[PDB]
Amino acid sequence: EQESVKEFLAKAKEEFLKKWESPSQNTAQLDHFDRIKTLGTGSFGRVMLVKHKETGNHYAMKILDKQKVVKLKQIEHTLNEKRILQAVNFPFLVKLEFSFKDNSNLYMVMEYVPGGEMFSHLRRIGRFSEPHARFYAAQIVLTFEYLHSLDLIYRDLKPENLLIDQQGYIQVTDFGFAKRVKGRTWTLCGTPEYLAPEIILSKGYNKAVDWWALGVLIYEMAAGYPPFFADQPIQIYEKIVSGKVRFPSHFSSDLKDLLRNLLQVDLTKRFGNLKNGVNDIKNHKWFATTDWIAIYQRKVEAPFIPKFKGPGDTSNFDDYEEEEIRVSINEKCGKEFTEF
Ligand SMILES: O=C(Nc1cccc2ncccc12)c1cccnc1
Repeated sequence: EQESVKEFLAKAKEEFLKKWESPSQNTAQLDHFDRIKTLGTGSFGRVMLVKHKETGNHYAMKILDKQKVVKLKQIEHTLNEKRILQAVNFPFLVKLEFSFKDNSNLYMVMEYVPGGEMFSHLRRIGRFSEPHARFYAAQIVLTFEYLHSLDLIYRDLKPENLLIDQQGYIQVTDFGFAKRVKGRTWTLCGTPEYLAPEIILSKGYNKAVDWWALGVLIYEMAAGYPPFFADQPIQIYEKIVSGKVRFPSHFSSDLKDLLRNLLQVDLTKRFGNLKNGVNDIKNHKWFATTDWIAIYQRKVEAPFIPKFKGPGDTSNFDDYEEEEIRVSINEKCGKEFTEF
């Protein structure tokens, strides 16, 4: 690897470790913000658009209910998410601006990316051309190069987690499954269509699962549907473990070749997990037109700029029932979340 990349990653790791070892805590509070709109909702949390009452800045505030986090066995995952997010710094990762907790909830206040999920744009257009898919894929390759060099595995790559920013570039959001791992880890997590075989088979797995997921993502971007599609998860898992994938005839030969090497069932043969590491991907013919430095510097013109009216526009997100942010008069689960 060019000494340039080595020295870049060495500095990246130094800076990450300093923040990792001494995490920020308690850097805002709820009544500093006005609530605008619910942008997403799940079994233990929500994402709200909020506005800071003094600066006027908009943020995406992730609110996690401590009691539900405990019930659904997400304690360590939520602590991972916040400790990692406060320590990382890369152009294609959504930035954590503040975090805090109260009697009921955990809060992560992120930059608000108004362009919407890649998922929405992909489903609206059907499929992306290979250059369009390649632009996004290159950002993910660089992001994983960064994360993996810090001993971080992301574990939730899917189109819904990739937001399109005001310049048409990707921002990765949702670090709920991200973890600092030297060696192997074992937790079953991830959306079914994106799970690597070794996750399905309950093995001790490593960063190779992220490279598998990149193969799934690239396939889905270029085809409009994922490679192991079936109606129910068990049928998806059978397809994943089988070692068989069918490519549309419109795929280029270079794309098919890259995908066979990312969607390699044998993790010891999978691109991104060999002796040359990420360079087997970066140097593949499918990426021959990619100027990696120019992508990193955000100097490439993007495939499209999302349509939105301003930093507070929510048009590219969808509509959810608006529920209270209630804060109990009694502290819940204080011990479990001491470090947050
Ligand atoms: O933090 C999250 N998302 C976001 C971060 C930053 C900006 C966003 N803009 C708009 C919408 C969501 C955004 C997230 C979403 C789903 C699950 N876990 C986390």
